[PDB]
Amino acid sequence: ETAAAKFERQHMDSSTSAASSSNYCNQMMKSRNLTKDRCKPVNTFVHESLADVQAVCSQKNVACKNGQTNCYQSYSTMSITDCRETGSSKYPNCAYKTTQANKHIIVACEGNPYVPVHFDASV
Ligand SMILES: *CC(=O)NCCNc1cccc2c(S(=O)(=O)O)cccc12
Repeated sequence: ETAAAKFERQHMDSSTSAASSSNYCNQMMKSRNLTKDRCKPVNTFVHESLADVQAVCSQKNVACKNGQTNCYQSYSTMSITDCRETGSSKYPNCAYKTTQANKHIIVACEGNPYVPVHFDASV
């Protein structure tokens, strides 16, 4: 899987404007294969068009949590869904808490075309 493709699979959900219900994370973590060999503990889904996320690579340049400088913060807020494993979750029965919000996203960009390869965080 290419870096750009892995990002898309793990973070893009342009089919919905926002998480429907509390079971959104349980379904999405499963269908995007994030519960295949381990319960990925934390994951953020972005509900905006691929083009709008891609555009962030031309927005505000900031440092990445790791100190690298190829991160960008979106000018505007975006619809996101935070998925976090519950204190009780255990493989293979992965359980998640869903939290919908509108925040600015921060992504790491690379290549050419210069596209998002990692979801750094949101604010
Ligand atoms: C959710 C997600 O963004 N998946 C893309 C694959 N994971 C990933 C890509 C690039 C960097 C990176 C880092 S790092 O700290 O910049 O090295 C850490 C964890 C995952 C990724």
